[PDB]
Amino acid sequence: MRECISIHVGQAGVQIGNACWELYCLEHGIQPDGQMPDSFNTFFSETGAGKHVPRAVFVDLEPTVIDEVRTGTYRQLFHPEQLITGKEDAANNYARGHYTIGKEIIDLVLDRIRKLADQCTGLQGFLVFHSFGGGTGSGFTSLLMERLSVDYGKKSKLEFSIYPAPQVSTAVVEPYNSILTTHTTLEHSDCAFMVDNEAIYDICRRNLDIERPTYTNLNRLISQIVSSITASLRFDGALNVDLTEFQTNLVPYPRIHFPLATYAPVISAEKAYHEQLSVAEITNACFEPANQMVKCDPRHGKYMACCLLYRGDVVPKDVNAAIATIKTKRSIQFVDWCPTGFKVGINYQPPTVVPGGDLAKVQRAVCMLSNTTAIAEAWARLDHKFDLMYAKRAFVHWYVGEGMEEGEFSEAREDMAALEKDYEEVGV
Amino acid sequence: MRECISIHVGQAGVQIGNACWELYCLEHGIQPDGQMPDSFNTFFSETGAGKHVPRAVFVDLEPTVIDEVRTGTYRQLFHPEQLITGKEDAANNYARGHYTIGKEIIDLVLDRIRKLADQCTGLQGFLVFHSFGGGTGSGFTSLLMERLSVDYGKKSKLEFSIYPAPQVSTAVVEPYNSILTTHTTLEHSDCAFMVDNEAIYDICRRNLDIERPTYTNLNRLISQIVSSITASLRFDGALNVDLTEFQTNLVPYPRIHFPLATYAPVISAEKAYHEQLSVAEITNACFEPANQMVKCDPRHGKYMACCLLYRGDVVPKDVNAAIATIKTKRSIQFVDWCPTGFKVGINYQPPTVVPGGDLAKVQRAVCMLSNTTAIAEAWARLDHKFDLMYAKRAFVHWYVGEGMEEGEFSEAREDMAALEKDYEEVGV
Amino acid sequence: MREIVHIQAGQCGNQIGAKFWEVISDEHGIDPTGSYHGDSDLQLERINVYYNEAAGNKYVPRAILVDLEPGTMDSVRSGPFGQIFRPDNFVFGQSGAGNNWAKGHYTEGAELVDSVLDVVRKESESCDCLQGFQLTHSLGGGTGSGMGTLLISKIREEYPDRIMNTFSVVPSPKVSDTVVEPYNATLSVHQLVENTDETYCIDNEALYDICFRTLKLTTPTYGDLNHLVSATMSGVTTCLRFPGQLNADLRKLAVNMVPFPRLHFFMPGFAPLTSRGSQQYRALTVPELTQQMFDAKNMMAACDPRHGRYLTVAAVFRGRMSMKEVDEQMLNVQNKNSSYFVEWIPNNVKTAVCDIPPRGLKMSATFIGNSTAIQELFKRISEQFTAMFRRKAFLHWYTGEGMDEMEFTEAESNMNDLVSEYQQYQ
Amino acid sequence: MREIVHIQAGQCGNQIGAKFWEVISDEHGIDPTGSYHGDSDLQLERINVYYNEAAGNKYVPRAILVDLEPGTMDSVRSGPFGQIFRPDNFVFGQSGAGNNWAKGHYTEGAELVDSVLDVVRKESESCDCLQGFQLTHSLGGGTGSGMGTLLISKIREEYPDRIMNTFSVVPSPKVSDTVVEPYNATLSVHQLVENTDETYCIDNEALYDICFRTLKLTTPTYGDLNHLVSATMSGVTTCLRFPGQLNADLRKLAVNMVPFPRLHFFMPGFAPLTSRGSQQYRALTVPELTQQMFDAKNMMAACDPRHGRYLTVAAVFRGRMSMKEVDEQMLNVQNKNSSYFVEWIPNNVKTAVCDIPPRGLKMSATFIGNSTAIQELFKRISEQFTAMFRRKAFLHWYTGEGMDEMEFTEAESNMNDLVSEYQQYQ
Ligand SMILES: Nc1nc2c(ncn2[C@@H]2O[C@H](COP(=O)(O)CP(=O)(O)OP(=O)(O)O)[C@@H](O)[C@H]2O)c(=O)[nH]1
Ligand SMILES: Nc1nc2c(ncn2[C@@H]2O[C@H](COP(=O)(O)CP(=O)(O)OP(=O)(O)O)[C@@H](O)[C@H]2O)c(=O)[nH]1
Ligand SMILES: Nc1nc2c(ncn2[C@@H]2O[C@H](COP(=O)(O)OP(=O)(O)OP(=O)(O)O)[C@@H](O)[C@H]2O)c(=O)[nH]1
Ligand SMILES: Nc1nc2c(ncn2[C@@H]2O[C@H](COP(=O)(O)OP(=O)(O)OP(=O)(O)O)[C@@H](O)[C@H]2O)c(=O)[nH]1
Ligand SMILES: [Mg+2]
Ligand SMILES: [Mg+2]
Ligand SMILES: [Mg+2]
Ligand SMILES: [Mg+2]
Repeated sequence: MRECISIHVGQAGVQIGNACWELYCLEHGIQPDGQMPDSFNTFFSETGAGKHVPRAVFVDLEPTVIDEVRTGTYRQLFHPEQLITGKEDAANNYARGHYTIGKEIIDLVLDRIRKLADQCTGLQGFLVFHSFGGGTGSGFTSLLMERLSVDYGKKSKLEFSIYPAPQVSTAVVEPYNSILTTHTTLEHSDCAFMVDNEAIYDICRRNLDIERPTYTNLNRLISQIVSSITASLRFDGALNVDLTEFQTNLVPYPRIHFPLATYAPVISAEKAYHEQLSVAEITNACFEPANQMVKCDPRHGKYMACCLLYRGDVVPKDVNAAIATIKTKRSIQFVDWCPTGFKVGINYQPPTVVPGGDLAKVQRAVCMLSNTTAIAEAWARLDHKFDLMYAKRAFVHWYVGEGMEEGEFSEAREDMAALEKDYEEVGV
Repeated sequence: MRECISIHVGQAGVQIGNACWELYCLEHGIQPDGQMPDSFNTFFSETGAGKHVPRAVFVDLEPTVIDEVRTGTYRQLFHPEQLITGKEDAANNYARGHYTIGKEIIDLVLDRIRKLADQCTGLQGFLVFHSFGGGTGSGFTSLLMERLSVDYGKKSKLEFSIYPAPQVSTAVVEPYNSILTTHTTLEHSDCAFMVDNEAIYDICRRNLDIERPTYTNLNRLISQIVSSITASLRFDGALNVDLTEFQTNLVPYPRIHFPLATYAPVISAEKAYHEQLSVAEITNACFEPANQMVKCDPRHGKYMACCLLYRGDVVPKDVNAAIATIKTKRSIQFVDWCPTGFKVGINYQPPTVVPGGDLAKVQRAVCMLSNTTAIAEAWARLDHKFDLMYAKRAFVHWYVGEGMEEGEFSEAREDMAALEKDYEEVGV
Repeated sequence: MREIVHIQAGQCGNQIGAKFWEVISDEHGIDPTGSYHGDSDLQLERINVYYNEAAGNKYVPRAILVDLEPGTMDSVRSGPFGQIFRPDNFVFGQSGAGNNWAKGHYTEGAELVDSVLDVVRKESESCDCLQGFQLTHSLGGGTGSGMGTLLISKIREEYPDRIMNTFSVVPSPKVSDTVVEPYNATLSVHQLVENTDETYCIDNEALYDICFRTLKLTTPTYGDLNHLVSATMSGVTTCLRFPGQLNADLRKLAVNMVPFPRLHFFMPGFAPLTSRGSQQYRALTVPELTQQMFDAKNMMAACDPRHGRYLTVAAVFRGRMSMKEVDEQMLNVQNKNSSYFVEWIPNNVKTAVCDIPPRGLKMSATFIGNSTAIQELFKRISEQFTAMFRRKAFLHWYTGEGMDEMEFTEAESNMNDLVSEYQQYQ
Repeated sequence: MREIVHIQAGQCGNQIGAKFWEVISDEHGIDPTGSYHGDSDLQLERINVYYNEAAGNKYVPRAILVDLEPGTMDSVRSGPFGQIFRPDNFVFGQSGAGNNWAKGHYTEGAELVDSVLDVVRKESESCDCLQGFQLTHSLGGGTGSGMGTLLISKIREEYPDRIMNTFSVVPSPKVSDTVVEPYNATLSVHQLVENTDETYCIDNEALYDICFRTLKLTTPTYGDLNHLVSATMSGVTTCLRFPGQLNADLRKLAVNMVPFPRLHFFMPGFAPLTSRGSQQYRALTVPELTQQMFDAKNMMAACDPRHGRYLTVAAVFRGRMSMKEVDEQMLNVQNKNSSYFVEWIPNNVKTAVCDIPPRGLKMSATFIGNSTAIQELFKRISEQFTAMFRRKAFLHWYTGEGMDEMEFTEAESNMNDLVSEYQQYQ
């Protein structure tokens, strides 16, 4: 019945997806060969005897990242036809992703997706993993999203996106790609969860006591959030949340579909012994700016809706108490047009932890998804960055070379301006 | 009772036939010496103790291909008098096949056939294996077909023919031979199953993961189709199909007797483990253009009748479901004058696999035989090819040398034009 | 079944024939005594195509050796493999032809020819179903050209329905060995036009180029050159001698490669060809073979294929090969080099594959091309003839042998016509 | 997938190429015979980027070696690793260019070039998806400069959509090796401006400084200098050859580092670089590498980065490293040295990381900077050209090779324009 199809696009998407699939396997007791020595069906198809296969498609315009998957630990988990590889990359160029390189591979991926979807009898929708900055993650994803919207439309679309940081950006052209993908994103995807690597790094250093976090550390954390989102479908709790339900609760207007997530508790092995990590505590920690996945100040914004997804040894009464306490905190403000700003999910299964992971095993955890006007600040800085570069037409020629027109850039900018303005208007 | 006589003509015919007979032997547990350590009687005569002999005649104008059979693994399976060999070939010349060389050997082969037929008490008809391009496969077969039609007539005639490709043609004069044989083919044979090597190659590379398929790989696949066709006679299933029945269902008008076949699933050993190859799945795969045995676009044509022959662990209800699903697919269109376009056969015996073959062992398989207007496209390209060459009278002198007249060529062309027009008219 | 009769005429022809025989005996496991010492039953299965079986488990070439001079015969008999030939199949004169086509065709050769005819009739009678004849010779001298032509005419008269193949070593432009070469070539080419079904145009200059540039060979001898020719010869008839996946004999090749009666002059080619040093730095694969074969600098005729178009090309592959791979490679070459192939004959390529590779190699290829560039060879010759004939230079000798000027006029006209026809179909 | 074609032109270029090949073979576990004797499967996974696979488990560089003189070729063939190269990929003339750009570009080089073109076409055909070309040479002589430029022009004409990379050893100010160097450089630079997508400006003087000051090396030989260059070369394409955490190939680098078409002249750098003595008294950590790389005295171009601004800089890290640490270090450098980075391109730094470190080292780094200080190199050259050209000194030789004065005028103008453009964007 209830099944979710995962699409992993570009390097970032692939690597997050690897982590996710490692976690899922451990959660459901599926070995790396697909064997298990029922709810897992939401993520896996079952074929013959002693096999389960992820309902996932992995896509990259290069072979390198996917080739690791083929060689590696989980080579037997995925069948070869679900791992799609081109020959040349998008080379950090949106145009190459959306047009020049993407138009060669999109049909193939669509066909495979259709095949996958035909095997599922109760399609909930799609989880799309990518980045806004890369040529593939932007250009290819926008194309793919359009096609999916056309073919399916009413089936839900969710994207988990690595947003570019204010300070710590790894690539030069990021603002252009980000702006371009946003335009199509707004048109198509139904809710989009932004995340920032810088914030994750801060969290890992401050809360987990890790001097030097690598990408593997971020990815693991990110996967946890996804698990919290999908645990309501993969397990049977006391009080549950479906994806459609989530959408209904968390998105007040069609355009305003960017809720930023956060997780609690993120703690070390030792630092867990001393702390009495109660429901109240974790809830309180959720609404603190320092534990956010996107860099911004909520104190300077207003909340429009928050969804709290609890998991493990949690009882409703104490959650209610926590919520009440949060209500009475003047520094956490909700917009006046939504007096009741909470959707609450409680699931029985404690968060499972990956062997060799940075996170300690806890009885309780929470994933908060909140829509807040403060996210507009990120867009403002990104827009500013875009505007500087465009003032000199820096790098623009490359995009033009691959068939992009200058007018598109301007259009995209306009679209983002309009979006920011919309956000402004709802907070009044 | 129920018996089928196989005639294998020219190189192609011989080599396909070898594969077929290898497969049959394995299917019925007959060793390469004719011994077995009942239904097999449909393909084999039984003589004395510890012997079974194929109801087959092998014909070639050269000794080379047949001589391999004589020397080789199955030398004891066939008696020498059923392997007929001339001294000089038709040398890719229709005239030599039909007249100059063919007129010397045709009587002999007919006599042998008559002897063979006299030993069978419930003759179903003939399976004729050849190519359209070779001098023997064309010229000889046309002659043979005429004679068979005269002698027997009402007994069914089936031909399995290697049609020439659009792009990948091995010989230069193919269009001439093809055009010439078509004329007699239309007159005589009752249903003719075209196949294209290029399509087979594509399938082997894409679906079987074989970099470099040789003819032995094609032949094996081809044999499978034949097995599916004749399994309804060689085994006792739940719901069955005879050759006359097939003819009745699949051929709506006397001239329109060219149904193109296809098989499902064609998969690797490894790629079978992950896929849950259900009845629905295989059925769906049947109606996809990429798995076709002839290069053409069915999406641009209309179906007039399809026959689905299932084999192995299959139950009627799910077949019906599959058919229903297929009905509701707008991209698969059937002509309005045939609302009910399905003949369905279900046989209990799973497809057997040849040791050292490219195909994996499966619980279920299907052979679809469909009559579709899109086949007319092949004829159009072939006609075009013919017309270019004939514009310059290129190679024509050779044919004339062996007693062919120029007027024959024109007549043949006219006949094909008429056929194409007929096909056009039935699709309106 | 399907017996071939071999004829060698004049010195060069004889020499090439010797080489041919040597290679083929090795291939079929036949030693210098005529005894089979091979391993594979496939080596003996079709032994009768080229060998007659003599008493006491021996094999003898179905070969006739012809020369107007006896020295050549002696040289052959004293060679390695000399003793394999039937003594009664050596037909020699005493005089020689003195580079005079007329002596070879009308006079000395005429006197000689009846013996040869008698021999070859017997050889035909012996064989159960003779598919045809292969004549190895040159066009530039007197014997191979004049006598050879005469012999061919006689043969065709008695066997008009049999296949007539010649391997003709043609006069190159730069390396002119003789002074009357133009005359001899012109006269012989004319006769070949009417009486051969397929003519393999082999050129010494091209061979030298192959040896120098491609094999990097320090000192080529005629033997080395001859070896190449022998290989090519072996290639064409591999389908008659061995099993295969797709089989094409002499007739099948002709029918696919000759669209118009007169256009039967092939530029043959062979591949692979490497040095000792460049053996290690190469891929033994079909794509590489294909690449080699279609290159202009790998043609054994001194004509630029890029100066014309291919009317038809036949490729004959030997070794264990995937048919699909072979087909891909041939389609690719025609698509990429569209401009070198006549556009009104779709699929200009014929393919044949024999499972048995030549000795020492796992894969090998033989090329036969009918290219409109062959006109260059004829044109040059015509020009040279004109240059001589305009001043009646050296005519007297020919006339002293009974020849008339009018024949020369005719031949020249004929050749011109042929040239024109090639050009127009380009 | 993603095959690169290597070209070496003139003596210096060839020498550098040899070094490059030596390092890369070692890296991929390839011995002097072409056989793989490595341990890791990662060494062979992407072997096809630089090597063709030959028969019998051997590997051969996709390298073309070009020179107007044969001696260099011999020297290469006799070197350690000389035997790995394909013999047919050596394309040499007999005359030489005599430090004359015109001889290399118009005359001797012209005659040579077709062979080279033919070779490289074949090399392209062989590769399934060629990403582009890498040419190693110098601007100061005749062959590498004139012939090299000519070759590049030809290549770009046939592969206009492929990536064109040059590693160009440029004439230094003080260490002037020749008299006509200004002319040759000027002429070649002009051509490079229009036909290369990225040009790595390597300077001998800077190399010497590195060797003397940083390595403390008693006696540098050209080999030692070449080694540095080789390392740098290896660094750029590490992402094509190995897995990583963040991967960037030749195209990705260009797109991030070239904001305007003409501004594609990089100052490359490498780190770490220590003596034998100073090896013990150091921290093997990312902060130290970063510190080293950004220093002015670690640049392989004789230009002061403190005399200009960085437009863009790409850093390529090799070894097991924390991404966060890498990011911190790059942000710190841009914040602290704000004045050395153009303020209208936020985040002037691009980062790439490959998990596989070079041999002997646990961590390594390669730097590519697009600095406005490169104008100094052009300006000096321009000045020198003017000084020569004003008195028409040495012009006659060039004109004797068919060159006209107007070309010189054009080139000089072009270079001036380029200089101006750099200055203005500073
Ligand atoms: N490719 C080869 N060409 C040869 C060989 N021997 C000779 N020739 C060439 O053939 C020409 C000489 O031909 P011949 O000796 O055969 C003339 P022939 O004896 O047939 O008649 P006469 O005029 O009576 O000598 C000339 O072009 C030689 O350069 C050979 O072994 N290989
Ligand atoms: N960094 C290096 N620079 C070199 C090396 N060899 C030469 N050079 C420098 O390059 C210049 C000499 O260049 P070349 O011998 O390559 C001139 P080329 O043979 O290309 O043309 P000709 O004028 O025909 O000799 C000069 O500045 C040398 O000091 C080397 O191994 N490494
Ligand atoms: N969280 C996280 N972010 C990553 C990871 N790898 C790359 N990124 C981020 O993704 C962005 C770069 O995009 P990539 O995914 O590498 O690029 P791509 O999708 O492969 O696109 P092209 O390589 O340009 O074809 C930057 O913002 C990186 O910081 C990862 O493993 N985890
Ligand atoms: N599918 C398949 N096709 C073949 C095979 N062998 C040959 N062909 C095809 O058959 C055609 C050539 O005809 P042949 O059968 O070789 O010729 P023939 O019947 O022997 O006629 P002649 O040799 O001319 O007397 C071409 O279209 C080949 O691609 C085979 O083993 N399998
Ligand atoms: Mg990428
Ligand atoms: Mg045949
Ligand atoms: Mg002689
Ligand atoms: Mg030099």
